[PDB]
Amino acid sequence: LHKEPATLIKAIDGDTRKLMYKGQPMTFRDLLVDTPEFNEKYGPEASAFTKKMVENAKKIEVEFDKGQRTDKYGRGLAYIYADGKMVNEALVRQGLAKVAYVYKGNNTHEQLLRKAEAQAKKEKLNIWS
Ligand SMILES: Cc1cn([C@H]2C[C@H](OP(=O)(O)O)[C@@H](COP(=O)(O)O)O2)c(=O)[nH]c1=O
Ligand SMILES: [Ca+2]
Repeated sequence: LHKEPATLIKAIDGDTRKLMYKGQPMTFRDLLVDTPEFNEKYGPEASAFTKKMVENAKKIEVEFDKGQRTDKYGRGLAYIYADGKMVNEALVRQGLAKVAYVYKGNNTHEQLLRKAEAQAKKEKLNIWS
């Protein structure tokens, strides 16, 4: 897997954001996670956490996995990094997302995220509180 450049266009919610990738605007959906919708418990906190993480970053990167790069809704599917720190993992570690949507061929960082989730749970963070 390799990281590619991208620029924030706009935060949307916990696990989605608009980025410009290869000079084109695209909604990205975070691989391997599920944040609550804004209208749900921990939804706003999830949205706020990622927004801050990406808006504060000097460098956003996208990392496609080995399988599908686009979902059925035309969203990019990737691991997103903000100054070297993976947003997908950070959300899980804070108990602001669950490991979810783990399809074969796009699950390279599954164990890593599961590791993060187990630690969030032990700490009973946010969603596990
Ligand atoms: C994360 C992810 C979601 N999706 C699809 C599954 C769900 O379709 P359905 O809505 O039909 O169940 C939807 C959930 O996205 P949200 O969690 O953003 O709603 O996105 C993929 O197809 N691939 C993925 O890697
Ligand atoms: Ca969601």
